[PDB]
Amino acid sequence: SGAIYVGNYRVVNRHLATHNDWANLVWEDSSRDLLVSSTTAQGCDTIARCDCQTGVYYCSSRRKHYPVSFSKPSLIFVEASEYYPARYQSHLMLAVGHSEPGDCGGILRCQHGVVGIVSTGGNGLVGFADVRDLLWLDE
Ligand SMILES: NC(=O)[C@H]1CCCN(C(=O)Cc2ccc(F)c(F)c2Br)C1
Ligand SMILES: [Zn+2]
Repeated sequence: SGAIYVGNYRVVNRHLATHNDWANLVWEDSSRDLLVSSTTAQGCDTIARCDCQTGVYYCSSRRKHYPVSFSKPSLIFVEASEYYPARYQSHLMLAVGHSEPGDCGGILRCQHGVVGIVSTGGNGLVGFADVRDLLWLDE
């Protein structure tokens, strides 16, 4: 689990969004596994607007942060799960690192701010949903 709180927005994995997230919906995209809802309190996070390919992410299954080298946001095949049919997920960045079910929502950050959140994993890989192109989160 996990979320990004920026301005008056909360960014979460679409498959983990709550009844409250859907009742306060701003935008969602099933092909990206993202959902953004509105908040009454001002957020704690700031968003990176960069092309970094290295960063540090939080891994809840190890209660630890790990450094990673990750690919540019791209279209990647994701096998069927109880949350989605087999499909191509867009704006996804892969890296070698630990992840297991429960790790979605962990934040990836570079020196410029928040880059994205854990969205996929397995086999010694971890996938992050990029949020750097969502310029409206800042305004
Ligand atoms: N973005 C998706 O389609 C997600 C939806 C939930 C299910 N997805 C997973 O990847 C679950 C998973 C499996 C094995 C792992 F080792 C792991 F870390 C994770 Br997270 C795809
Ligand atoms: Zn950066």
